Amino acid sequence: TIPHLAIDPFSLDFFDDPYPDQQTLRDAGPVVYLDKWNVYGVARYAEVHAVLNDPTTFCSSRGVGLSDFKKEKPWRPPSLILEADPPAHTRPRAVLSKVLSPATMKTIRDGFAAAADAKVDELLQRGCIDAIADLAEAYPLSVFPDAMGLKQEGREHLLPYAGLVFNAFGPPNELRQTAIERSAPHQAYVNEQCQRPNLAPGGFGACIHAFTDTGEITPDEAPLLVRSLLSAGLDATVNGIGAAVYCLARFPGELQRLRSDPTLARNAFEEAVRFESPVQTFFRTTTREVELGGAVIGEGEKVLMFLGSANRDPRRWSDPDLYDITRKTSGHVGFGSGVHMCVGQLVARLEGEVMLSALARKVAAIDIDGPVKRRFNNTLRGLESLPVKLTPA
Ligand code: HEM
Ligand SMILES: C=Cc1ccc(C(=O)O)cc1
Ligand SMILES: [Cl-]
Repeated sequence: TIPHLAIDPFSLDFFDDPYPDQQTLRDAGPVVYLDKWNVYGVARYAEVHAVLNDPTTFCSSRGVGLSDFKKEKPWRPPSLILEADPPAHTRPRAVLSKVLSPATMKTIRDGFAAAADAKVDELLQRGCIDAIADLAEAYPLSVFPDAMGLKQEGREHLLPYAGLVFNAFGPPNELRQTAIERSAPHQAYVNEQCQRPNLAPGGFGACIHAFTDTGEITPDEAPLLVRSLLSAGLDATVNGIGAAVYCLARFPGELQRLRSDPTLARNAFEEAVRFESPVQTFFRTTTREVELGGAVIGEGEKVLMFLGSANRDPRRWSDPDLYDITRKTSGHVGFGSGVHMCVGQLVARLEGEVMLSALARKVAAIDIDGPVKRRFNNTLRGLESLPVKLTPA
């Protein structure tokens, strides 16, 4: 028997403090039913990991949001990677893997790190800053659009579009419908920048379009793959870096450990991704009747995976609610897991690592010195405003 809960995981009260409700979801049973939206829910690490690693049964091509693409028209053309199952997912996935490859990271790392150091220096000259707008947003905005090969004009559309995308995975609540109402200009800009002539030589987009002659993708698939990078490539890392700075501000002992050994930067970022889980949730749809956690789930059912809860499951993690920069983080699902596991994770980890290295070498203290404001999104967890004072080393 599967327990029925009335918790709305997409309510503003849930977003404000999801951890008690995530414990209630976990402790109710391995599989729950959320009556509010008529979906199954999995909040423990084990069931989330199992669902993510069974794309045949728990598919993505009927949408990874609440909407079932077999029942409703998608709000935009389906992503050729995120909203695709194998085998159609495989070759676009490969192209994106080679575009955001170790070699590409080697080409861009010196500039990403230089830009992170310069940003921390500028903020240190300012002293009191907003760690969201002036850091978590400003740094990825300073490196990622250029690495894409985007022109300067119209970049102010990138964060709104992203927010829209992440709101659109949610249920048809006020956040989602409001997002879609305001979507037209951001959609117009983003779809336009996806065309080959609009992507500067040597950038991620130009490389995607250059990969259109190997038999893995065709030229008509390249704009949508550039669209994938313009959908996920900025906002997720904004909330990851914001998560990390929020953690270092809340856990000064961990900031002191990070200063003492800056080579912990990468893991300090990885732990942040586990601790806050900026991408909180994703859906799957059952392609057949399946037994999961002793519960029978019929065909065509939406299954809501709580990635943040899975990353705080005490069945899997010791002291899951502590931020520990030397934690063995391998296995967390903040980047997903399986065939869809974040293809841009090397970029995200590069940005987070070099930013946290900059803070580790340059900043003595991070003190919250203003009202903290949360940003509400159906899929992303993160702050709207994080006022901090940076004491230089
Ligand atoms: C802290 C930063 C990030 C987090 C937490 C994050 C999270 C995730 C998660 C959980 C998934 C799995 C989706 C699923 O299983 O349905 C995913 C997939 C994906 N992410 Fe990331 N992401 C981040 C950064 C990035 C970046 C920087 C890029 C591109 C430059 C990117 C592009 C993508 C794409 C294209 C997919 C689809 C992968 C696939 O379906 O095979 N993401 N991301
Ligand atoms: C992880 C978020 C995400 C959003 C959009 C896409 C896409 O548009 O393919 C991929 C990942
Ligand atoms: Cl679009």
